[PDB]
Amino acid sequence: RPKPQQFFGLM
Amino acid sequence: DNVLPVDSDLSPNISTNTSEPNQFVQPAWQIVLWAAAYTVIVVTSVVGNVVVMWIILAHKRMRTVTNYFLVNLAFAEASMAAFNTVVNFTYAVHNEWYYGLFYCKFHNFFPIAAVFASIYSMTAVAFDRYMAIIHPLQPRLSATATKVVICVIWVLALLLAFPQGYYSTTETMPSRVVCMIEWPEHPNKIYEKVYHICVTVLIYFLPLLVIGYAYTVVGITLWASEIPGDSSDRYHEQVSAKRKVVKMMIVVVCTFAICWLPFHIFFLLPYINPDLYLKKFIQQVYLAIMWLAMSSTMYNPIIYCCLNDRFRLGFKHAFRCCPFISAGDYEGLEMKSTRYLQTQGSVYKVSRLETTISTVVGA
Repeated sequence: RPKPQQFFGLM
Repeated sequence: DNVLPVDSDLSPNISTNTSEPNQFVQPAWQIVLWAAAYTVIVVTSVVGNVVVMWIILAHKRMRTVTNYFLVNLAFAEASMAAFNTVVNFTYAVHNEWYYGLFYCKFHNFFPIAAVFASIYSMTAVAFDRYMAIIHPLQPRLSATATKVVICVIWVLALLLAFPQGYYSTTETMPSRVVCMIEWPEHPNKIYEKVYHICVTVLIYFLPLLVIGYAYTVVGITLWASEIPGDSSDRYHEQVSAKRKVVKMMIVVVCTFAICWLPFHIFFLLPYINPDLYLKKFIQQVYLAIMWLAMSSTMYNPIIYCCLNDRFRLGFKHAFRCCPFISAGDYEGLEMKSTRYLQTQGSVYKVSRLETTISTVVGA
C-alpha cells in the first residue's frame, strides 16, 4: 500500500 | 505483483518514481547502463540528424518534396536528441523522476508527439511515393502544399499527444524514467481504458497499415529491381534514380517498425492484462522496448549514407569545408547542373529541362 504522507507532497 | 510501479510491494520497499530511486527495481549499475546508452545516443542522434537537416538545406540541389518530408523526420529525431533524451538521461542517473509529475507530463508529451509524427510522416512519404510512381505529372504537386502537409501531420500528432494533458490517462515506464501513456491501471476518473485502445490503433496501427498498403501498390509499379544504369528495365535515368529513393524509404520504414513495434505490442498486452505478467511482466521488458524505440532516432542518418550516393557525396562536400569531393562525386545530379551545395557546385538557377520548365526549378 502506498504511504499517504507523500499524498500531500507527491512531487 | 504490481504496485504503482511494476514491482510488487510485498516489502514496503516500493516508492514513487517521483520521490525516490527505484534501485529496488533493478541493479544500480543497470541504471548507469541505461544512462550510458542515452549519453552515447545523444551524440549520434544529434550529429546525424543535424547533418541531414543541414545538408539538405545547405545544398540547393537537394530540394525535392521528399526532402521536405525527410527534414520533418529529421526534426522529430532532433527533438528526441535534444528534448527527450536529455531528461531521460538525467533521470537514469538519478534513478527516478526527480522532476516530478509535471515533468513526467512534459516528458511524455514531447516524446509521444515525436513518435506519432514519425509514423504519420512515413505514411505521407508512402503516399507521395505512390503518387510519384503512378503519375509522373509533375504539376499536380506543390512545395507549399508539402509544408502545409507537414504542419498537418504535427496537428494530428498533437491530437493524440495533447489529450493526455487534457484530463486523460498519464504515467512513468517500468524502471522508469521514461514516461508514457497509462497502460497499467484503468484510472477511472481519467478514463484510461478508452484512450489506450484509441491511441494505439488510430495513431500507430492505422498509419502502419496504410503505409503497408501503399507499399503494396508500389509493388506492382517500381519494385526492388533497378539496374544501376538508366538502361535496363528503367525508362529514363530519372526513373532509374527514383527506384533508389523508394528502396531507402522502404528501409526507413522497416527499421521504424522493428524499433517501435515491440513497444506498441507491449503497449496493448498490458492493457488487456494489467497487474499481471506477460511472459513476465517486469520492469525489464517495458524498459527495454521503450529505450529501444529511442535508438530509432539514430538509424535514419546511417541509412541515408549507405542508401544514397547523392546524399553521401553531397554530405561529404559539407564535411570537408571546401569542396574536396573526390570519390567520384554524385556522378549524376550531385546537383542537376553539376556539384550541388549552398555554393560551390550548386550553381544559381540550376539548369532547366525541356523548352518549358519541366521541374519547378530555375524559376
